[PDB]
Amino acid sequence: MMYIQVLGSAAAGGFPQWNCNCVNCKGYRDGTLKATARTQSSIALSDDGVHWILCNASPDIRAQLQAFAPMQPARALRDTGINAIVLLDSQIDHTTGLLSLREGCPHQVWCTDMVHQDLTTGFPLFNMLSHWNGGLQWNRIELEGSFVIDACPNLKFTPFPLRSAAPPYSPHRFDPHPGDNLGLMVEDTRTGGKLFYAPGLGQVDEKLLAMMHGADCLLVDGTLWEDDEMQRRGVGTRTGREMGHLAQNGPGGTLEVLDGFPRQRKVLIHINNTNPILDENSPERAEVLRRGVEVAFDGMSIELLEHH
Amino acid sequence: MMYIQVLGSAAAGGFPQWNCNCVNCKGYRDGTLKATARTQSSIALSDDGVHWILCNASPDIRAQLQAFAPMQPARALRDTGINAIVLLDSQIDHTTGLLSLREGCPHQVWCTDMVHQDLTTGFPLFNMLSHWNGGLQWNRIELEGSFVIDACPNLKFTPFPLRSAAPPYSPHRFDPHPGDNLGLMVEDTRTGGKLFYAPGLGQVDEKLLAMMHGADCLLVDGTLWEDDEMQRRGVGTRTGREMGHLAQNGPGGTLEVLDGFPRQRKVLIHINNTNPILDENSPERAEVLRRGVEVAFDGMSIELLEHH
Ligand SMILES: N[C@H](CSc1cc(C[C@H](N)C(=O)O)cc(O)c1O)C(=O)O
Ligand SMILES: N[C@H](CSc1cc(C[C@H](N)C(=O)O)cc(O)c1O)C(=O)O
Ligand SMILES: [Cl-]
Ligand SMILES: [Cl-]
Ligand SMILES: [Zn+2]
Ligand SMILES: [Zn+2]
Ligand SMILES: [Zn+2]
Ligand SMILES: [Zn+2]
Repeated sequence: MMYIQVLGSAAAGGFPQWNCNCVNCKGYRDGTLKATARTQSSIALSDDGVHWILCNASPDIRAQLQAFAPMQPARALRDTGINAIVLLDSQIDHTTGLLSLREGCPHQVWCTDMVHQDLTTGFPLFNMLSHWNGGLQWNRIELEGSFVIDACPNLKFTPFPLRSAAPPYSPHRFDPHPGDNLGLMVEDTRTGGKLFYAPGLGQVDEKLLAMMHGADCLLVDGTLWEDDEMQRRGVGTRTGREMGHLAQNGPGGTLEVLDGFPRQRKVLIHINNTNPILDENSPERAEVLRRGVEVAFDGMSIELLEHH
Repeated sequence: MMYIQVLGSAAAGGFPQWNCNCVNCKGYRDGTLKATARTQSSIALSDDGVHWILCNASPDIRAQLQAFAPMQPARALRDTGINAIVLLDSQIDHTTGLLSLREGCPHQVWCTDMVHQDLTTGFPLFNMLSHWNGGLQWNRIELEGSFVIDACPNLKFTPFPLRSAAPPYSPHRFDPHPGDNLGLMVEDTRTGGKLFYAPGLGQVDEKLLAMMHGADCLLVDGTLWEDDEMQRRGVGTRTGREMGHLAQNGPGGTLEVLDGFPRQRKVLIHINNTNPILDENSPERAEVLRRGVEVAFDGMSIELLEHH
């Protein structure tokens, strides 16, 4: 049994976003719209329900840990359910949670060489935190093969590179390298059950679709409904392809890509505050449900039972 | 009229703290104890109720902004009630909130030279954030005299140095300099009303007590009830004087110091998860109330009306 807990399902500045009065965010604050609050994206994995591996540490990590009881097993005066942390990139959105875990160092942190480089220079989390009882102990993620974290010995991680787009603070932001962005294949080796996790997904080649058909659950990038959704909402000009996020709709969007996967469970995660699929009455939400695609929400539990 | 809004009243890792099962934190989670959740310490100041100055940007800033309606005035598609940020030190606990405000740059940030130095080297917030549309625009806090932030032209800030203890990541952590830690005197120049704000207070000389008697409201360090409260709770060994926090109780504690101030409104803020004053039934809470001292809580509004 593989447990997947959605601690956060939003992109970005969460939902609602602190400085945003778009139709979704103002509608949620006004109470005029049927949608649920969401913290920034992060999931937790386990093979036994007691030892958990965090994927990305969002700035909302304090409220996310508190909302999920297994994160506090209460086995000592100081304790946590977090046994390791995996990072998929070095973005601020996906890493600042680590600053809120220093009362509990050391932590095993798994990340590639590129991300480790960002996190010792432009955003030197590893350097800052080594001053708290050992800080973060780096475990390198190699760009080929697999790894296993002792705390969950039945989970086999197989990362796959995505389109390198290093963060704006990165010393190598103009010089993208493989290792900047990862998606994760996760296998319960007791059952063959396979999770495909890609919350940041900019494009889909055919090596990727081959991975995805060997998987039972697809937990994928859903930040934007339209590639120019920021412009459509009046909140900015950056495009989906500029951010490395493939929109749901249109030619080559994730919904059309996902029509090739009727076997798999399909879940959209990492959803931006502008996306109409957050409006539970939107026609965009209704179409997503027609296509057999779920919309992740804070608190969602996904149990991976067996292989199809 | 000076408005003081308590966005967060806790020290530390908030209350409850993510990894703590002390009597307070487990008691709150178990539902066995009468206490209210608290985010990490931060207040917001205003002279008109519309333009707000943030004092310290805690890691909980997203939930704190959302909980206080004037932080979203909804005057445009992107908007915020934050018009400036003042930092009293460079600690991670009091600054990581800035990483969650990058969708809204530029921000005017006021801080001393020492803190600016920390925030461009050991924890380079200013460098990281300058990649988001101008980032943080530094306004130096001088170690003498006063300053005024245009957005609240009737608030006069007069900082006073406290015992220099630079943070553990600081390149100068073993070499403390004046400018590392500030307390704030805040004056409504229309009325003479004066707030004395010192959430981190390690000792009390007589220059300080002279400041405090010219003030109407004392909003002061309340993190620890006893100097060795960590040891008494089983959660660690660092002492109150090691952290630069003067306990409430005992010879020279803040309660004995505050007996000399019966005129002033007195509020304890920045309270650690271990402190029994969070237990609303504790005898420590009852004594605090007897002495005419209030316990700050998330959401507390303090209106400074006039000068005594
Ligand atoms: N610091 C950058 C931020 S880019 C980014 C932007 C958005 C859109 C944003 N929420 C909005 O509505 O104004 C959503 C995201 O998920 C992002 O990641 C990085 O991530 O490198
Ligand atoms: N990163 C350091 C952290 S020291 C600090 C420690 C505590 C005690 C802590 N909460 C606990 O119960 O385990 C409370 C605080 O308010 C602190 O500031 C800094 O602040 O320089
Ligand atoms: Cl980033
Ligand atoms: Cl610190
Ligand atoms: Zn994100
Ligand atoms: Zn919005
Ligand atoms: Zn603090
Ligand atoms: Zn506690």
